[PDB]
Amino acid sequence: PKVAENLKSQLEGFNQDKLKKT
Amino acid sequence: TALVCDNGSGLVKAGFAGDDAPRAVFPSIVGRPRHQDSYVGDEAQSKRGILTLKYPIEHGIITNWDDMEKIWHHTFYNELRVAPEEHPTLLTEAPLNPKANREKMTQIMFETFNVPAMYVAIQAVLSLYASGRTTGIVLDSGDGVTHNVPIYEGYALPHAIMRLDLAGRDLTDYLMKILTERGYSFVTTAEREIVRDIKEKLCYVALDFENEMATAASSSSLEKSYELPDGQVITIGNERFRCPETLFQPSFIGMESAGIHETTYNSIMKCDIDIRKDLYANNVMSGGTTMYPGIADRMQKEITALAPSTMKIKIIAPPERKYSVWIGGSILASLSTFQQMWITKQEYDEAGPSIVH
Ligand SMILES: Nc1ncnc2c1ncn2[C@@H]1O[C@H](COP(=O)(O)OP(=O)(O)OP(=O)(O)O)[C@@H](O)[C@H]1O
Ligand SMILES: C/C1=C/C(=O)O[C@@H]2C[C@@H](CC[C@H](C)/C=C\C=C\CC1)O[C@@](O)([C@@H]1CSC(=O)N1)C2
Ligand SMILES: [Mg+2]
Repeated sequence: PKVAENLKSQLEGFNQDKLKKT
Repeated sequence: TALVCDNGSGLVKAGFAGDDAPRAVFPSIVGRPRHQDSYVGDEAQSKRGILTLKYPIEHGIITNWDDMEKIWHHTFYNELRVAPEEHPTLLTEAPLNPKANREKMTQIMFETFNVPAMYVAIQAVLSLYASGRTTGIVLDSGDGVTHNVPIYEGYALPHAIMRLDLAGRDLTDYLMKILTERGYSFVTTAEREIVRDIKEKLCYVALDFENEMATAASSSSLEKSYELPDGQVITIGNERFRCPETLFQPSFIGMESAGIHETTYNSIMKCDIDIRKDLYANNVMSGGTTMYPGIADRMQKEITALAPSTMKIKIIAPPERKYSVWIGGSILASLSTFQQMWITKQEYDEAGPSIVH
């Protein structure tokens, strides 16, 4: 419940520029 | 580092969580010796003269498990060059995947590859996550299947999922049928690959199909040319947009199914009336078959015609949407809060494959 809430927050706030270039 | 493997009907996308793109993208095919003992992907095609080639995944569902094990083995040891027992592995599955299939994927990962942890996510949900959303409706169209998947607060709503067994390979087959009728020879699977390239390079979705037919009938403005491997140059005009029109008009290949715009609308109308505005305003397109130029504008037009007149409609079609499922999996498996959500091998040893649901 709390886990689901936090996970949603991290997904919605995620910046794809953080991802590593391949 | 966690791995992410998106097993498609046509292509396997695989790589490492936290990367911006899959390091490995290869054909989902396995070949075995026709006379008198396995190859996977491009090598299988190279040696097709001595092998029987099969796709282990049909319309997004795993159907040949022995071959699917060969695909995963190749993914781990040949493509990514990793020892699977060292890496948590996130796998993807199609919407409406039978419970038994999800259990069997779990059993093979833990018992055959000895992964330390795993998780299975629905492909369309990961595409939604890749757009930074946890609510919306995804049109995911790949090589073998097309789904409309409405998702609310992170969960796909299974009763409202729609499925069309029409996707990229059927569009290539249709283009191949049109070009054969015009007098070209495309028959073998190798030759069908030339047709697939024509389709990707030259096809588009018309905003108004009748109008576009009239244009092509009265002018050469829509014609494009393409040099075949034998040196012949083929010119196509209306074939460019008649091919993907089949997504809106499945009767073009003799299917009775409603088109992708109507399945989008019907999906939304299966959902709670109180979430429909969120779905209409968050239509995310995912998969290779959503790459055609024009497809987002056509969807906007068609859904506008079906929806209430004052409804806010938005089609989100990211440039990277050939890999949006995989990128969503890369994001999810990299997040700190997700780390407690992996099914561990210890939990599997206690409880068995049914833990995955
Ligand atoms: N630029 C393009 N235009 C039109 N079609 C495209 C384009 N690029 C790729 N495709 C098509 O997308 C399909 C592969 O897409 P994708 O990798 O999303 O499918 P998949 O995941 O293997 O299949 P599925 O999701 O159906 O199991 C192929 O049919 C290919 O011809
Ligand atoms: C660049 C590329 C794209 C792709 O998506 O290929 C996938 C996988 C491919 C495997 C069968 C072929 C012969 C063998 C080797 C292939 C590699 C081509 C890989 O079968 C597809 O072509 C099918 C058949 S025709 C079509 O529309 N889908 C989709
Ligand atoms: Mg797919």
